[PDB]
Amino acid sequence: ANPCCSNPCQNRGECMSTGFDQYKCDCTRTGFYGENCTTPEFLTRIKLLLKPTPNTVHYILTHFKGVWNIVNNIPFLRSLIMKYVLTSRSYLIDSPPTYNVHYGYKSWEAFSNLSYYTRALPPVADDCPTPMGVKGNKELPDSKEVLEKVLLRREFIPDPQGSNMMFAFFAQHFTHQFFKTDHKRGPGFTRGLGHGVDLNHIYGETLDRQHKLRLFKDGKLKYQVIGGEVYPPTVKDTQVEMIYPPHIPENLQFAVGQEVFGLVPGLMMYATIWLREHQRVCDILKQEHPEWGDEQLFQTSKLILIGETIKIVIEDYVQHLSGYHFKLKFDPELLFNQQFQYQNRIASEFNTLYHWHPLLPDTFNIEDQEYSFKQFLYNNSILLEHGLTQFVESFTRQIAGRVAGGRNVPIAVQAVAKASIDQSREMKYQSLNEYRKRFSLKPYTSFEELTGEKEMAAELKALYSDIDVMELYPALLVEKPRPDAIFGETMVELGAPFSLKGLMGNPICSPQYWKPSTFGGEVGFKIINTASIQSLICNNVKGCPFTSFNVQ
Amino acid sequence: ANPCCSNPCQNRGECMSTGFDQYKCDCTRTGFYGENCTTPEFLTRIKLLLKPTPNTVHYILTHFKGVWNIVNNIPFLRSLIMKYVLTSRSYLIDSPPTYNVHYGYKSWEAFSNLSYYTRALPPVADDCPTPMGVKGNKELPDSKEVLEKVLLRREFIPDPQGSNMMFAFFAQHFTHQFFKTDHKRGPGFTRGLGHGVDLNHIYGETLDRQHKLRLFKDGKLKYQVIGGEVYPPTVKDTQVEMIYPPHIPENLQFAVGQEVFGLVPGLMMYATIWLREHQRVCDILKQEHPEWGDEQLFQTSKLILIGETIKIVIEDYVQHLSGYHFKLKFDPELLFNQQFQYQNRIASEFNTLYHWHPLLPDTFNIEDQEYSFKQFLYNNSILLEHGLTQFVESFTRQIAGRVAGGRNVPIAVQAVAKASIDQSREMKYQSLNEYRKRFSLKPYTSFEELTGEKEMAAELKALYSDIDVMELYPALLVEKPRPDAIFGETMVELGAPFSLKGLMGNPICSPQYWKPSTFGGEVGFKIINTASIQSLICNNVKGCPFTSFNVQ
Ligand code: HEM
Ligand code: HEM
Ligand SMILES: NS(=O)(=O)c1ccc(-n2nc(C(F)(F)F)cc2-c2ccc(Br)cc2)cc1
Ligand SMILES: NS(=O)(=O)c1ccc(-n2nc(C(F)(F)F)cc2-c2ccc(Br)cc2)cc1
Ligand SMILES: *[C@@H]1O[C@H](CO)[C@@H](O)[C@H](O)[C@H]1NC(C)=O
Ligand SMILES: *[C@@H]1O[C@H](CO)[C@@H](O)[C@H](O)[C@H]1NC(C)=O
Ligand SMILES: *[C@@H]1O[C@H](CO)[C@@H](O)[C@H](O)[C@H]1NC(C)=O
Ligand SMILES: *[C@@H]1O[C@H](CO)[C@@H](O)[C@H](O)[C@H]1NC(C)=O
Ligand SMILES: *[C@@H]1O[C@H](CO)[C@@H](O)[C@H](O)[C@H]1NC(C)=O
Ligand SMILES: *[C@@H]1O[C@H](CO)[C@@H](O)[C@H](O)[C@H]1NC(C)=O
Repeated sequence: ANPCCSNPCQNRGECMSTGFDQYKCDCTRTGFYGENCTTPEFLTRIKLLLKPTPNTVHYILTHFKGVWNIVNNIPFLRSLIMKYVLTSRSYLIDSPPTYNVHYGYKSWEAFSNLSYYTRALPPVADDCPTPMGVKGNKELPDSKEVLEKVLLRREFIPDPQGSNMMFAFFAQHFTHQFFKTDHKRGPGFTRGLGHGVDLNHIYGETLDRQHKLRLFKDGKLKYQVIGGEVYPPTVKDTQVEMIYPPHIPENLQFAVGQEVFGLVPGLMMYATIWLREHQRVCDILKQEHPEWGDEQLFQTSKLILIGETIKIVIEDYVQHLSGYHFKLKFDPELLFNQQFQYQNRIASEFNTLYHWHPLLPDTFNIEDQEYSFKQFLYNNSILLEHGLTQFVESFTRQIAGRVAGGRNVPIAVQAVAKASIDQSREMKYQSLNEYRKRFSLKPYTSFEELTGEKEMAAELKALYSDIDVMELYPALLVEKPRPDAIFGETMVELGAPFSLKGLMGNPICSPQYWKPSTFGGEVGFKIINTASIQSLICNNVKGCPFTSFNVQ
Repeated sequence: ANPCCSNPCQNRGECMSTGFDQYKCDCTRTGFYGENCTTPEFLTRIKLLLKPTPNTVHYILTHFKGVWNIVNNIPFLRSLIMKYVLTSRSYLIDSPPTYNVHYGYKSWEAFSNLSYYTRALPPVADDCPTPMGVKGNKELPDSKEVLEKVLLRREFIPDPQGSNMMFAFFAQHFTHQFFKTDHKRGPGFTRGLGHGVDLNHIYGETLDRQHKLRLFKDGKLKYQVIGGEVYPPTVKDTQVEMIYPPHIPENLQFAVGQEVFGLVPGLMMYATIWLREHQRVCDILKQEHPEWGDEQLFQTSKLILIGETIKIVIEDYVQHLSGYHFKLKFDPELLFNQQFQYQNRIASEFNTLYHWHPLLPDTFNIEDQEYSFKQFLYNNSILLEHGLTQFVESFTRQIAGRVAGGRNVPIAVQAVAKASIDQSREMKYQSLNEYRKRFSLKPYTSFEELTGEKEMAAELKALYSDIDVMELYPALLVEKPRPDAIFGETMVELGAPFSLKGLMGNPICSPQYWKPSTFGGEVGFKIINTASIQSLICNNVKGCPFTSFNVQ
């Protein structure tokens, strides 16, 4: 019934049910007017008729090495550039957050209840004619008819950017502090209440849990020595609850912080990395402040690490996943003179679209041995046996799958990829084009437009019929990759904005926190600003292995 | 021991313990440098040597009626002015919030734990030589040697601004959504987790409770008809827990929302006001959207009411409490082009300094009768008997005490006034001057400077000895009143900044929410912007009595 079913209002205008059969578009603060918020004000016209495509943008940004070389040299230019990528990229986020799974209208419950995931686009009214609003059939294609037909891998497709397993597992561990779906409540419900890079994954989801992992000495995190290496405390020792198969030796049962992380040795490898990083900081802090107490050292360290994390995640991770030329820069002071909300609330889309299982290899090959999913998952001795350095090295040299090519999901994790499809449907998501429009992209004219090939296109077209009924999730993995990109424009466009407001819109990035001392000193401050995944490992791993987020 | 005990760093520079015996000042982002952040950069000099005193500011603002008249006529001027009062006033707030009772250093716990009250000035290190850091004696004056000597009232002193009982009880009910100290945890701990004007006081502190008050019909709040007037549901009826003396008839036991509000008939009078306002909106919304459901009408209503509340609290409450000439204006779009954080976290100072018991009369005189505290407190039949209109009228005509004159605290509420003193001491607060400096005010040279008279000055001087050991709280009520002001500069300066970021720094005030429709329509939006305490009553109270926040 709901007259706004049909998503009438374009250009961002909010739609409203003015009488069962009627609706009105709140074109307020859009650049357009007229019943559907579509006809522009001259200024708009001028902007529009002078705006370059994310691709025409991407081209420049990925070409002209030498020039970008010159820019990367000129500091008073790199910053100008960085400042801009930052500023514009995030105008697309509604922070303060609007909407969630149960609120299609602004609502204070949608604003207060931190247990939800914000949502870039309001769900589809439960009283609509079709699940995509008005277009489509009484039902949508079947999940497996998309999962198998268009999503499951045949031959392992390698990423054309050389994303290794170091990167792959990092993107998993990292995003896993904010992504934490509270399934007991349902999809759309999170447990990463601190909506953002709160390093909760290392430090326990609470205070109570955070305490059960702390040594309460020199600001240190509890650890344990196995043969000669520091490994996380045991659930048996520090009663911090974990998730482990009812047979794991109880000596495997590592503690780490984020309760799921024990289900994959890659994760557990990274926690052991950071666990060690904390202490390492703690000591530095401890000899810069011989008079600090445990609680201070601890509280200052978590700040520093977070500081480091935002650096690596921009200077290395985004830098790699971008494949630019221009050198991205983690510099909070760049946003200081601009309007910015040092506030964030993670959406469900960001979660969904971040399901990068296509990154996953068919064998977890730790040099001089390859393991099956069945063997790698929930394994104690794998990590303990091989060693950290022999993980760092294996992973530096191991191509991970390309993401948005088509049909590259590990037949194992096909179940997950399944859920994703039929779960995002449960959460009543919107059509792939409404999202494209929403993120200032132009909707696709054909499944063929979406894919850049004919085979799948026709397979999907067969199923979905209308392009305007294609889903955000599938369309993302079976999307035409920009050049030798790991994924296409649609992925890259919805996610860039979301991934920067969670990094930058973080208290430490605030002008009130961004100063030495907040980090114990000038010292601590100059740890954040010298961070790199390269150092993270050379500082914490038995050798000082070379590493990267690229396959050498 | 802590080298930062003596609060060395001036001009905002954060102080840090660099070695037991040493410290450094983080003059970063201040206008000053040099060991203590005190010597200015030329630009600073220029600003300073060109900035007008809050008094030299106040004078203009309270004088020249005719000019201000001209201004209040010119809309393209009033706004310019309003925009300014807004912008500058709040540069003084650390949002994102830094500090709380347990954190003298930035800390992530201080940032995360929403159960705390932020704190404009960090507490005094528990290892200091004197409770005020380094100045003063092993102890401070006694509470009663201040409570009695300088704070308890003798003759009722009337406010020179004509603040009536309508205003008095409004300032109580209103601030009582944000102020809600969780004493079980201790002072410094709140229960108004939605740090701000979340109208939780009308709607229950939760979701669970909010449900136990709603009708789940037409978006309406539950009510009950007693003789002919709508009065809140009964605890017995709506199991919403309340706080009532173990003898109250169980028919008194009104529900309303904020659990304490039953302990004073004035509070209960105002809740009954709003309860009725909700419904009144709900019906308007209900015949604007004949197709809305209860949950939508309810969710849209709370937003409109909040909208109204911010209007009244600026346009009437602040407007009256200011005694300006220039017509303040609630216009969220004024901050749209300025850097602003639509985010807030209520401090403990704001709470403490807002203890305006001096406002309280010795008799709650509802025309043709006068009640004792003993009688007015927790009374059923008072309100039910007299009626709302006969409360509105009594209160419009009833002068309330002056606040910051000296010695005007009701001997009843002396206990509260006591707590305040020795509680803010518990929370380890700082000297009256550190705060004055903190809020860009010049510290006092004598108790005499503080008071503007000689009697009390010497009585306090006797006690405190050093002016620099005078406390924020007492010095606030025993402070020299600006002209015919209800309180002086110190109160007005710490609070103005705090009271605006809680109003403006609210999601609905955001450019993402500030549009029609968010409020159900242009209609709902045009309720917020036509709001007034005058209307609030004429729309909800049996007559349509004239009212104000001034004694006629
Ligand atoms: C050993 C490899 C991995 C396994 C076995 C695995 C398994 C799973 C499973 C069981 C789910 C839940 C199913 C659902 O979403 O409905 C899931 C969710 C997810 N996975 Fe993985 N995953 C792995 C690696 C990764 C990596 C490398 C990334 C990150 C780049 C990733 C990102 C996600 C995301 C974002 C979700 C949603 C998390 C949430 O709901 O909060 N996964 N994965
Ligand atoms: C009938 C008049 C009133 C009575 C009997 C009363 C009584 C009290 C009592 C019992 C307390 C708790 C003691 C403590 O703080 O440790 C208190 C706290 C407080 N009162 Fe009042 N009060 C009255 C009016 C007011 C008014 C008019 C204001 C506001 C302008 C005010 C503001 C406060 C504040 C801010 C607190 C702290 C609330 C909290 O802890 O969250 N009071 N009052
Ligand atoms: N064409 S590509 O696939 O190689 C590609 C191109 C650019 C980016 N990139 N650049 C930016 C920046 F410019 F804003 F920094 C943000 C992201 C980004 C990061 C994480 C997510 Br999730 C989504 C986007 C990523 C991939
Ligand atoms: N000299 S005075 O006592 O009469 C006096 C003068 C001005 C104000 N006033 N003006 C403003 C505004 F200008 F920003 F609107 C805010 C406050 C304000 C409101 C609440 C608290 Br709590 C503290 C300050 C209040 C009293
Ligand atoms: C909005 O879309 C509807 C489709 O039914 C159309 O009738 C209406 O005229 C459109 N308005 C504008 C401004 O595009
Ligand atoms: C959030 O909302 C859901 C649904 O109303 C509810 O079950 C849950 O209790 C809420 N969470 C909080 C913290 O109020
Ligand atoms: C776990 O690792 C051990 C030794 O590293 C291996 O024998 C075993 O097969 C692995 N677990 C599974 C389930 O394959
Ligand atoms: C800075 O202030 C502190 C206050 O404790 C004092 O010890 C120090 O001598 C001052 N230094 C200067 C240069 O004013
Ligand atoms: C806030 O801190 C206090 C003291 O550490 C603790 O009792 C309480 O659980 C904390 N609140 C939350 C929500 O963590
Ligand atoms: C409550 O009010 C009634 C009637 O207004 C009055 O007679 C009675 O004394 C009051 N209660 C107390 C405890 O004084």
